[PDB]
Formats: sequence, C-alpha cells, structure tokens
Amino acid sequence: TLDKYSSEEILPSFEPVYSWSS
Amino acid sequence: MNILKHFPSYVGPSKIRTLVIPIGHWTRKEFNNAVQKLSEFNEIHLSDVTPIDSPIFTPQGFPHGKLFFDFLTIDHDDALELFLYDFEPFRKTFVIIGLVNDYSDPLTNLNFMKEKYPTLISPNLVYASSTPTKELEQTIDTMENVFASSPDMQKNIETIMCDIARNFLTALNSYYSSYKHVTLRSPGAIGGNAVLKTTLIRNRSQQKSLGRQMKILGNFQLLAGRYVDALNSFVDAITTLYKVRDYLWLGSALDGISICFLLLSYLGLSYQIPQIVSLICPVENIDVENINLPLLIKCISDKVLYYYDLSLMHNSEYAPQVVYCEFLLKTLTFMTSCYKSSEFSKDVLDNIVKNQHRALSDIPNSPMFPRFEVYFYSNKLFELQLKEMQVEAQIKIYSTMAEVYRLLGYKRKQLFVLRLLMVALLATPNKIAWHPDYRTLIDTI
Amino acid sequence: PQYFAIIGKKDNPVYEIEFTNAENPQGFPQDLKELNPFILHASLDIVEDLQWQINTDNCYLGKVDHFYGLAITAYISYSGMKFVMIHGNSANSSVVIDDNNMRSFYQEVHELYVKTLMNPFYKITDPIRSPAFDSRVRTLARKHLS
Amino acid sequence: SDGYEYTVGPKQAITSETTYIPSRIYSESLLFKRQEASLSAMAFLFQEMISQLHRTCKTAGDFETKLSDYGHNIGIRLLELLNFRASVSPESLSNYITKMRRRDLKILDILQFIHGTLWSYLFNHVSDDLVKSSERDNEYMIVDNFPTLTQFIPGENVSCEYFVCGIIKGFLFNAGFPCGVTAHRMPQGGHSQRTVYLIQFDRQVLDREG
Repeated sequence: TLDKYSSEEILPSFEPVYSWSS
Repeated sequence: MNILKHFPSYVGPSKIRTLVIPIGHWTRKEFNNAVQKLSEFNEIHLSDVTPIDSPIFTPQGFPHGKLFFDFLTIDHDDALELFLYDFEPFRKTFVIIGLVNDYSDPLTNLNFMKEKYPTLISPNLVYASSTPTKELEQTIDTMENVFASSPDMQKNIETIMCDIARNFLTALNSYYSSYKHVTLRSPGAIGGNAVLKTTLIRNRSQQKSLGRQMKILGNFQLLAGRYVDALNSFVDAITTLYKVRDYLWLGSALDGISICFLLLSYLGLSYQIPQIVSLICPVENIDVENINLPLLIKCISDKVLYYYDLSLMHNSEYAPQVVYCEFLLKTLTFMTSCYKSSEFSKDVLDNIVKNQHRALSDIPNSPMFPRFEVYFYSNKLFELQLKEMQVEAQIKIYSTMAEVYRLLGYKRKQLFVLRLLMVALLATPNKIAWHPDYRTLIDTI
Repeated sequence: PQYFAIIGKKDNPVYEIEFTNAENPQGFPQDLKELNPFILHASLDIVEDLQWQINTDNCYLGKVDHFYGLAITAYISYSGMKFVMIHGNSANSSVVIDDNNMRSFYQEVHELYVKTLMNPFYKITDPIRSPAFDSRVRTLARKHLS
Repeated sequence: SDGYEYTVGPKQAITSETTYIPSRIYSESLLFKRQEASLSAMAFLFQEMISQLHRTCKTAGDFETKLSDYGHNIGIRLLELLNFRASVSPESLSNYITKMRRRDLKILDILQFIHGTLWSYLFNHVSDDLVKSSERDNEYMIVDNFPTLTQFIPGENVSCEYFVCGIIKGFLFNAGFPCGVTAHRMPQGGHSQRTVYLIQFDRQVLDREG
C-alpha cells in the first residue's frame, strides 16, 4: 500500500523533503 | 508536514524564514515529527540571548522583543524570486538548521552543506543522535554552529534555539555591513521583462537613494527583532520618501510601519501614531488606546494598495505581481482573523502571530468586519490574471482563499475555489511528486 | 449571452437553459461552458446569505456576485426556490443589467413555476421536464431578456 | 423533445429563433375564479379518505404519519400560490403587479399569515386567538372554536383532524421553518368542539431568530 510504503523511506540527503519545480 | 494548506500571517515579514533539511539516513515520518516539534520554540525572547558586540543589532538593546522563527522545508524556486531581494530582504531565507543522524564529521558535513547552498548566509546543524561518543562530543561542543540533542528533540532545544538566534544576529549583521553600500534599484529595473506587471482584468536622485537606504535599514531592524527603533526609522523613511513621489517603495514602507504598529500592540507598549501616517492616510499626537487599531490597519492597507495601483504606468518601477498578490492574501487573512470576536484582545493578537486556526466557534454579535466586506475584498483577488503565474503562487492563493471561505462559512464557495486549485494543479506542464496531503485535499473536496 | 437556472431547497437544479444573441450563437466560448455550474453554485451561497435578512421588496436581489465580466443576478420565491442567472459580455464589454426587464422576467417565470407547481403529479425533487414550460420560458426570454 | 433533460445538461437556445403548444394548464389563468361548492362533497371525500387510510394503516402512529403526509402535499402548493395572489393589488397575470408581499421571513409574520390569510381561504373565516405559551421555551398555538373539516367526526379523541395539521406543517416547512406541529383537544368556552394546533419550532429556527 502506497500510504504506508511512503511513510518509511530513505530521504535523499542534502535535499528538501518535497520540491515543487524541476 | 503541511504543504498545500498555506495561511499567511500579517507579521510574516517580521517572521524569519528558515529552511530545514534531513541530513543522513532519516525516514519521512521521523523527520516530519522532528521538524514539527522543532516548530514549537519560535518565540525566543531577546532577554535570554547573550549580547553581541555591534550596536545596530545587539540583542541587549530592548528588554522585550520575541524574535520569531518560521521553520519551513519547501525549497522555493530560486533565480526568479532572487531578483526582489533589493526591494525587501525578508523574502530571502537566511539561516539553515540541518537535522543530522549519522555520527559523521560535522566539519565535512557542513563544508558540503555550504558548497551546496552558497546563496544562504548562516548554516548550522544539529545531531539527533542517541549517545554519540565523547570524541565527537568534544568536537561538536568546541564549535558553535554544530549542536546535538537526543532523538525526538527534547534534551536542550531551548538553549539550542537561543544559540541559533545568537549566531543569526551576527550573520545578518555581517550581511548588512556588506550590503549597506549598494544602489538598491527596483526589481523592474533589475530584471526588465522578467517579472510580470500584474495585468489586471478590472534634484530627484540623492534624496530617493537616502530614503530607500533608510527603508532597508528599518526593514533589517524589523527582521532582526528590535522594533521601537524600527518604528523611529520608518517614520523618517516614509516622510522623506513621500515628497520624492516614489510610490512603490513607499507602499512597502507603509506596510512595514503598519506591521510595527500591530506587533508593538502585541508586546503591549504605548506609542503615538505619528503625524506623518496620520497626514498621509486619514483615520476617519494621539495614543493607541484612543483609536481602534483594526480600522487603522484597514485604512493603512487600503492606502498602500492604492499606491501599488498608482505605481503601474512607470515601465521599470512597477510593483511585481507576486508581491501584490501576497500582500492581498496577507490583508485578507488579517480580516478573517479579525472576524472572530467583538473585542480586539490578547487572544486574537496571539492567534494572528502564532497561527492557530481554531476551526469553527461561536459567533458573537457585531464582529469587527461584516461577512460581506471580507468577501468583497477577496473578490479583488480574481481581478488580477491568475492563470499565468506559476504553481507556487497559484497553490498558495487558492489554498488560502479556500481556508478564508471555510472560516467565513461559505462551504460551496470553498468547493469552488478548491476546484479552481485542482484544475490549476492539473494544468501545470511538469511532473509533481506524491505527498500525503493531496489525499486530504481530495477527501475534503 | 446568458445562462439561467431554477434551483430548489435541496440545492439541485429543477431547470437550466442558456440564451445566445445570434451574433456568436455558440454562446460562452468553451471554458465558461464548463465553468457555469460552478460559478452559479458559488453564487448560491451569497443568495442563501441574503435569503434571511431584514432589508420594500426583497424577492429581487439584483447584482449579487461578480466574476470575470459576469454579472450574477438572483430572485428568491417563497418555497426557497432560487432563480439565478449569469450574464456575460458579447466577447468584449463591461456588461450591465437592466433594473426592470429582469424584474418582470422573474415575475413571469415565477408565475409559470407557480402554475406548474400545482398539479398533483409534480414533486419538488423531480425536475421540470415540460416542453411547454421550456417553450414559454424561451419565448419570454426573447421578449424581455434582450 | 426540447425539455430540460437533466441528464444531458442545459441545452443551447437561440434568442432570435417560437411555436407554442396548447398546454391547457399554462394557458389557463389562476386569478381567483370562484367556484364554491357544497360542504357535503368535501365531507364525503374526507371521510372516505380517512376510511381508506384506516384500512391501510396498522397502528395509531401509522395513521398519524400517513394523514400528515397526505396534508403535507397541499401546504407545499398553497405557500407559493396564496402569497402570489396576495401580491396582486387591485392573459398573463404578471402584467398586473409591481411589487410582491415581501417574504413573511419572520416567525411572527409567517404565523400571523397563517392566522389571517390561509385560514380565511380554507374555511372562509379568520381563525381565533393565536397564542404562544411563554412557559417552557416556545410553544406557539392556533386555536379553532369549530373545525369545519372534522366537524362530523365523533369521539372525544382527536386523531382524524391531522389533515389541517399537515397543511400547516407543509406551509411552515416550505417557508424555511421546520416544525413538529400536533393537534390537541381542550374545551374552554362552552364550545367543546375546540381544537388547538400546537406548533413547536426547531432548534435551527430558535438559533436563527436570535
């Protein structure tokens, strides 16, 4: 399930949690 | 995290934007909880910070003063919002606090941090480690811009946030010292046709330069956290900037002195409303107690909106559409904040500054503004062309209008503006990554 | 052009229609066609807000809401029936609403609704599926609306 | 064919383009054609409708709800239309009017309207002694000395009179005033054919009024 699958992940270090534009 | 649920605050320009980053091997849930708890100590009084050598930002310059913080995580699109830093500095983020849990070397970590973020001024990092070794403890507590706390951020967060303020004041003082010898030309002059001129669908140099410099001096004080002198600077900024008929900068100066009025009221100090603001904008010299503050704020806001309108026909000194729209949102949310009580009390002054919404409440008879003036003012937002700016401005505008209508109790109007948000998000020509808040948005619709 | 609707207390339409002027007979171009129900649903909230107030006539509300050149006018009958419509430009104008033509238009449309409400087989929830009613409303639109 | 057709949505109608149909109800006016008939026919229809509900029902609550529902379909049609006639100040009727009765949007105005105009229409005489009990919180009431419809119904119990209760229930419900209207019997004044329709308003309206 996506909701729980995305809850625990390995974040890209030295980057924000969520960027908007490319 | 709270992504597409913006609700600005009128003391936002006083608030300090700080970008937070997940160094190491964290998870989404743990990092979100960490930053959420870290966003609970953003009222670091200036009394508990130790002094700084230089005078114009010494924390030992005013017994009161709250020194807000605004923790955020979204990396806004730089290289287009970079241009309007001369016009106002608080747009630029200043201080980075990086959460780290890898037991790695702080020196190399922050070296690469600075290499990645050259634009930003004050970097620093904090270890969320469970019992790091004494060899690392000696290294970290030797240096200032590195700190450490136990996981869940509950060991020394108060003193840590005290010290972040302490370094931030020095870093901003260095920035202003490097920055106080610049021409300060308007963003239209800087960028040419790089910022949209808010297409609606409805002896003259030295004095101007001195006025702009006095403005930016006062604005830096306002962001730094010493506000009585900020007011005293804003007075002689505005009075000098009025005669030279530079409408654009005068508008922001008037906005800043209005913010000073509100926040000095929040701090509960007496102050006279100056003759210059009394002359430039009527009230319809005198202490604040003998005037209803919200009406003063409203007429000030209306007059600065009038000046932003009056500053459109000049080709390279036109107010940017992003600033115009953001200011409109700011005034709208201020009106909604006022529309919750007949008394303009410490409760609502706490609400407006701390940003607690308090969804649904008992209506008292005869509030400040009726529930038609707020809607009529919010209708001004559609008068400007909205489906041409980019996605950050679009989502912020539509989301805060949705929250505005929700507080006003116009449920189907909230549905309408949320539908506008959804189609605007659909129409963007770029891939967007998943977040758990689109879930909430669709569920709410 | 114009787009007119009759809506009941449960917030569902019992009638909708759209009038051109024969210069641009496709009506609202392509996007406002999709946007008409949502702007009208938005205006319904203000109509409901003015529905229960003190302050002379109060059945006709006149210009109640604004949008990109759209003038939104509303009339409230006695059962909570809301006759709401939106007037648009002729592709470029600052369109203004008449003060008496639309008044009399709502008067006669309310007459028609009153006399088609009486028959025992018509329920409030069910729509007004009547060719005679449609013909009468549109020939009224020709006479009054423009 | 040219109807609304709610599934497809609003059709496009050209203003310039007109051939009317003989509807036989839209053409027929509704001004006030008086065609008053005998009370006997109304009474016989009333008793037979009561008898048919009396067969169909199983309990007093079922009879209650069924007769109230039967009367609820007359108030819906009376509320628009009676106000619309009263809007007339002394062929399309709309070309004889300038302004309407406002909306009787207040609780007192709507209840006074039922006291004055509705009853004078139904039973040809204004009702007597409208009252509100200022005891519990709010209990409005309209009393009749001699109910015309259920006059022939015998028995000290009152349940066959709820036709009128449904009429007022619909009249108040469609005007934005939900209620729990109910009838009761009380001899006070030597009549003993005295009936009180108690109107009990809802918390929504109670908060709305103040």
